[PDB]
This record gives sequence, C-alpha cells and structure tokens, in this order.
Amino acid sequence: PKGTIYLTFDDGPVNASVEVIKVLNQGGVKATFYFNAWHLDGIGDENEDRALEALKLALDSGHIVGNHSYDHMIHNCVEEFGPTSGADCNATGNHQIHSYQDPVRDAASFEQNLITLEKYLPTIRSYPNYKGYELARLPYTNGWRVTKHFQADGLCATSDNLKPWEPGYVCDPANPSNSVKASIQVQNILANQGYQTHGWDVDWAPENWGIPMPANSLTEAVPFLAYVDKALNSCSPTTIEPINSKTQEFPCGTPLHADKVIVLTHDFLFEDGKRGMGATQNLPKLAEFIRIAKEAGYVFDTMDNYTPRWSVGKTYQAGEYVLYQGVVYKAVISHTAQQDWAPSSTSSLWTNADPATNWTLNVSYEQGDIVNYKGKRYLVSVPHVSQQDWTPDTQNTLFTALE
Amino acid sequence: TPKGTIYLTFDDGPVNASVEVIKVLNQGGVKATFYFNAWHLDGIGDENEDRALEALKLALDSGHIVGNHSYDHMIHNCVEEFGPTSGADCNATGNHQIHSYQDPVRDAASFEQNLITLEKYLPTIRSYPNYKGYELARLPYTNGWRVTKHFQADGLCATSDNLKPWEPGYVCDPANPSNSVKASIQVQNILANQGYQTHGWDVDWAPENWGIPMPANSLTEAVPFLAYVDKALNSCSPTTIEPINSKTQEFPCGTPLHADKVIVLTHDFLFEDGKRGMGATQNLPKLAEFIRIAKEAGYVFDTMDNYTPRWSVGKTYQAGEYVLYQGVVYKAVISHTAQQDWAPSSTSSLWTNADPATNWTLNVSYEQGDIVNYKGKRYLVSVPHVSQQDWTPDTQNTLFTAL
Ligand SMILES: CC(=O)N[C@@H]1[C@@H](O)[C@H](O)[C@@H](CO)O[C@@H]1O
Ligand SMILES: CC(=O)N[C@@H]1[C@@H](O)[C@H](O)[C@@H](CO)O[C@@H]1O
Ligand SMILES: [Ca+2]
Ligand SMILES: [Ca+2]
Ligand SMILES: [Zn+2]
Ligand SMILES: [Zn+2]
Repeated sequence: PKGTIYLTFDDGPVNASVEVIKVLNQGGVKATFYFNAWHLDGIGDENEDRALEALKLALDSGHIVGNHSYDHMIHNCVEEFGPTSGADCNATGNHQIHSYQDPVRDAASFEQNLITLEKYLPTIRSYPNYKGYELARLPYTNGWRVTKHFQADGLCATSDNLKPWEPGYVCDPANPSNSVKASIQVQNILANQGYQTHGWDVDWAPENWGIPMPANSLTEAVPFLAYVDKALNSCSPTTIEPINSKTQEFPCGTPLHADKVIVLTHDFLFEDGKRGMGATQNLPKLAEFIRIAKEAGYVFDTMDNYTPRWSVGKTYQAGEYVLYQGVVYKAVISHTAQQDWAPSSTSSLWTNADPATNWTLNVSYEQGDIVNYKGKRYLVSVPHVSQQDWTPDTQNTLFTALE
Repeated sequence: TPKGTIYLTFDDGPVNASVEVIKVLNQGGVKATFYFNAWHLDGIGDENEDRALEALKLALDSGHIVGNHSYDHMIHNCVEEFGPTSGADCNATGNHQIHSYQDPVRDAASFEQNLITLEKYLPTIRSYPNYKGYELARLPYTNGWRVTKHFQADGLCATSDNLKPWEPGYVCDPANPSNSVKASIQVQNILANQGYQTHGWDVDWAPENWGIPMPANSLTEAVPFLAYVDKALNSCSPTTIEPINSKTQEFPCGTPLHADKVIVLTHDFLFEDGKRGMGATQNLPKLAEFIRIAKEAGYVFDTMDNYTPRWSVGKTYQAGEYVLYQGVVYKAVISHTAQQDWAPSSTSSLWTNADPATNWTLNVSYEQGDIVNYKGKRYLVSVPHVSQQDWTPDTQNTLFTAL
C-alpha cells in the first residue's frame, strides 16, 4: 500500500450522513465519524430528522463513531444556549469567535455527547465500532493528543476578535488568543479522561465559499487525490491553509503519522440543500475518489487503527507505539508480541504513552514533564518509569511540587 | 490474619457533616468509601452543604475513595420537574423510594452527569487515584450488586410503584418486582456495560428508631453495632437484613469474594447536628469508638476499590479466583504465581474477563444461557465457550443464537 487514508466526517449525524455511508459501503471502505449529538435533539440547524437513522446506519455498517462534542461549542457563540442557538450562530457566522471560553465547561460537552448518544441509541456500547469515549476531535481545531510525544495544538484555530479572512486579522502562535488557550486546556482535560484527539492533514471542502451553492465547488476527486498525494509524508498540518487550520508545532516526521493522510470533511457538504447540490454533485466525487485512491495503491482505515492495535505474533521495535485496550503504549524493548505478554501498567516490555498529564503508572517520564497528582502540579526532575511506590507526593528525588 | 475486613461506606455526601466524619476516620487511622451525589456542590441538595466542595477536597486529600451515587440521588423521579428546589420538594413528601427509577436510560445518565459535576467543581479530581467516580457505583435505595460475572444480584424490593414498606397494604413480591425495581435492574446493567462495579451492603448503620424527633440520636452504639458486624461476617446478611427494601434476595451466599468481609452502609448526614438530631455530638464519638474496638477485635478496614482484590505481582492465585486489574475484573484460569509481564487482559491465557457486564466482550468465559449484546442485537449463548475476536456473535451462528 502506498499509504493509508483515514476518511473522517465531522458534524453528523444528519440526513446527509445516510447517503454518505452508503457511498462508503458501496466503495468497500470504513470511515470515522466525529459526531455532535445535538443533531439527535433536532437543534443543530440541519436537515436532521434522520440523525438517529444515520447513527444506527453508521454503526451497523461498521464505521467508527468518535466524539466531536455535544454542540460543536455553539454554547460559546451565543449569550444563552438553547434550541435556536445553532441557527443564531449560523445567522451571525461567529462559530470561530470565542469558540472556547471556560475549558472545563467546554470539555464537559464531550461527556454530554456520550450521554446523548447513549440516550438515543441505548445499545450503542454493544458496538465495538462505537469509540465515542476513546476518540475525539475538537470543534474548529486542528489539535492532536495521540501519544505522550505526538501532541500539538491549532494555535490560531479560533479568535477573540476577528474572523481570519478579514483585514488586520492577526495570528500569533506565540501569544495565542484566549479561545485557543482555552481549547488547549480542553485537549488536556480530554486526554486526562483517556481520549485521543486527532486533527487532519487535508480538508475536503469548497474550493470557493464566495460563489452561490458553495458546496458544489468541493474539490473534484482527481485533484483531491492530488492533494492527498501531496499531504502524504509532507507534514501538511503545518503547511495547510487557511491559517486557522494549521497545527504550527506539529511534530513533522513523528513515526505514527508516516504514510498516513487524515482527510477531514463534513457530511453536510454531501446534501442537496442550503449549501448547494451536494448530494448530486459530491456523492460521485466521494465514490470516484475511493475508487481512484484504491487504484493508486491507497488503502482506507479508521481512527481506532491510526495507532495500530497490538497484535500477537508481530515483532515490535523499541520505540514503536501500539494501542491496546484504548491505551497507547510504547515498546521498551524490541520483541515479538505473544499472547500473555500484552502491554499493561506493569509490563517491562511497554510503557504507557498516553498523551495525558495526570500521573499514571508505567509511564517513562522525562525531565521537565509536569504531572498532576492529588490536585497538585509536580515537575519531574529526573527521568524515570513511574511505578506505584514512586508517587510524586512521596518522591522528592523525582518530583518537585510547583507553586 | 485479621478476623475480617470492614468496608465503611458513606452515602449521600458531600455535605458539611462530611468534614468532621472525614476527620474522625483520619484520627482513627482508617480509609472509607464515600458514594457521592454531586448535586450538593450545586447547593440544591437540601442539606447544609456550603462546605460540600471543601468536603470533597478533604475526602480526596485524606485518601478516602470517592464513588458514584448518581448526580441527584434520583430526586428527578420524585418530582414532576427537576430543579433547584426538587430536593426540598422530595423531602417534603418523603417519596424518595417511590417511582425512584422510571426511565433506566435517563437514570443511568445521572451517574455520568455526576462525573461531569464532580469534574466541574474540582477540575483536578482525575489526578486523585482515589477518585473512582467512573469505576465504583451504588444505586440510590438499592442493595444491588454488579461485582463479577458470577457475583451479581438485585434489590428486588428496594423501590416501589405505590406504597412504602411501612404503609399497610405494602407488598413485596421478589418473583414479580415493581416497575421501579425492574428499571433499577436495567440501570445496573447499563452501568455495568459502562465498566462500573456496583456494590450493596451487608449492614446499615442507621437510626435504631426513626420515630423520634431526633432519629440520628438513635444510631446504634459502637459495641452493639460491632455485634451486628460480627453477626454479618460470613452469614449472607444481604438476604436476612431488614428492612425488606434493603434485602438482596438472590445474593450468592457463600460466594468466595464476599467471604470474611462486611460492607457497612451509613450516611454522612447522620453525623451532623441538625434536622435529623445531634449527629455530630452524639455519633462522631460512636464512629470513633467503633473504629477503635473493631481493630482491637481483629478487624481491618479497607476500601471498595480493593473489595475485589487488586492483582499483585508475586501473589499466588488459584483457578477461579477473582482480581481487579486496571478497573477490570478477571478470573484465574489455572493456579499460578503472578508475574509482572503476565497481567490479566483481553488476551491473557491465565485470566478471563469476568466483568459483570452483558455486552459481548473478548476473553470472557460464557455459560450456556448467557445473553450478550452485540451491535444492537441480543444473542443467546448456545454453546458455552471463551469468547475470542473471530467468534463475534453475528458470525458464529452455532455458538450463539440471535434472539
Ligand atoms: C459555513 C458552514 O456551513 N459552517 C458550519 C455551521 O453551519 C455549523 O453550524 C457548524 C457546526 O456543525 O459547522 C460549520 O461551522
Ligand atoms: C429520611 C432521610 O433523611 N432521607 C434522605 C433524604 O432526606 C435525602 O434527600 C436523600 C438523598 O440524599 O437520602 C435519604 O433518602
Ligand atoms: Ca485512550
Ligand atoms: Ca470496571
Ligand atoms: Zn466540526
Ligand atoms: Zn443514598
């Protein structure tokens, strides 16, 4: 395979999601859907009466469902959140403005998302492809919490004053907006609940948002495949445009990102409706893209596999990463995986490399890491692998409490 | 060896009274488990609770275990519309135990809301290893257990559709439980599919006399309460306990995991000088004394996170013995001594997963007649077997029969 494409669809489940999924199924591929459950409540200002149907269809078809927050942060676009808020924020177009404010409340939206999904589809946890409590992606934000050493933020994703295209708009990644700062804190809060978050490499979007029916200008399949070819092994989260889509400090060349392209797109771009004739014009682009991408040697996978599953029989090199039971591990020593020697909190063969900051067992801590433990912050003074006896409040040779 | 293990469990905190309870436990040199309802943090729980957050912090800083007792103690099912006054409204009627569970999906959701509220008021709470809000739960009103796949049982008369246990004409039929009970059974199953264990109790430290104006004053004295604990030790109390709504009728008497252990239920609010009596002045001394004399009698105190004993390297396990490892219950396949690199897991030959859940799961020893959920469908285990990845119920029409 020349690479692996991860088709990721944001902002469903909506009516438009249904035909998208059928195109995927016909194409013989699985995708990842980052869902906002407010559509299930009928308050998301989309054609969304088939939201539940779409959710079930996504899950019955084997696609992965991940967590895009309950309301896409629309509570931070309006004065008081309610059933008309999506339409209000759509009226103003202030989505990217003050998008994150109180990061605790904003992170709680992701958990509210689990509540609502599990409300409308009480069986959802019986689906192994339901990953709502494991995989997430922040509204507006090309931000990543993949592993302890694969993390980076969208430093100008959202603004305190002006939308990006506007004159005089400033973006200083070194002194990011308050919204960006808050969004970083959300990332951290989620990572401490065990989420990975993933950004994207390429965004399948209207080439022109200024024309009527802008969804019609979704990149045609052939040139889109060119964009994908260009993103492959090219650290495109740093070079992608527009600016609010960049991940400025993305660890170019980080091993898990090799030979992979994450495509972001939006279900709503594939309906015939307020944005254009997206079903008529864009469903065949999706279909053709899948066909010609396969032809060209790409395979398609899902974000539960973006960090590969630990596999019995496979030989691992030290430093290689796996996902095992939702936790990221990094191989300590090269070896071949066998049945009883899975990664764990006590394995000598692996350390826990989750992208989290709370003190955790069997983590290779590095000098300069700051960890949280029983409500305090501690600076790691000497590198070591955490173990139960070496708690930060009792090991001042390893940790120093910060003020 | 100790005479047995006592698990002090305090329900309905965090409130003001919690603080002095915690201090006495601390002076007693013991750790307890608090099953909390976060509505007190919002100040709508109708208790003296301005120090709720102080109490939560103190509980966690003192090393006590925090477990999930749901956000509002199901008060939303005691009133027409849940709101800031519903606690008082329900205290006005005394209908806590009537229609206590209705929509199990919604009631189970209160346990997740509890997580949200706790993590809102104390954003650092996940940095406490003693925070087990997302792992350990107890249903309001209900002596119900989801411990292991072979250690589960319900409070078949815990809650009612009409009358309370003391009202004449009240009838408890375990064989044909109330609707509220059936709903609570579903809540147990929902939480268990989210990874919770739930535990009931063996003895309840409560007013000896609810008919006086200051009922808290009649909390059993230390010596005779110790006698109750003694009586409970190895004698299947959940079946014999009174009142009837506190029974666990089908409790697996003699089940090994329950041997030599006594779980004590009590309530923080019984240790307050206030509307229930002189709880602080009268009951804090009883608590202190009970701790002293229990120890002198050979008992040790432990927390509910250890009720299912944590897996520990170096310990020898026997075939069929249960452990907890990373919040998951496992059951030993053969007698062996535990080694660092051979931990229980989804792929371990030494252990099977024995969580008390019903969703189809890897490496579970299924029995004939077990019913599992998988991708939205229910399957009868026709051929008992240990589940593996290639034997998903949708593809194994000999091992499983679709219902
Ligand atoms: C231009 C456009 O379609 N923007 C949409 C907005 O309509 C929607 O409410 C939001 C949440 O899904 O996502 C995007 O910002
Ligand atoms: C008689 C008594 O004290 N009942 C209490 C009730 O007051 C309280 O609101 C509820 C939830 O905390 O727990 C108990 O049912
Ligand atoms: Ca995880
Ligand atoms: Ca668990
Ligand atoms: Zn989005
Ligand atoms: Zn209670």
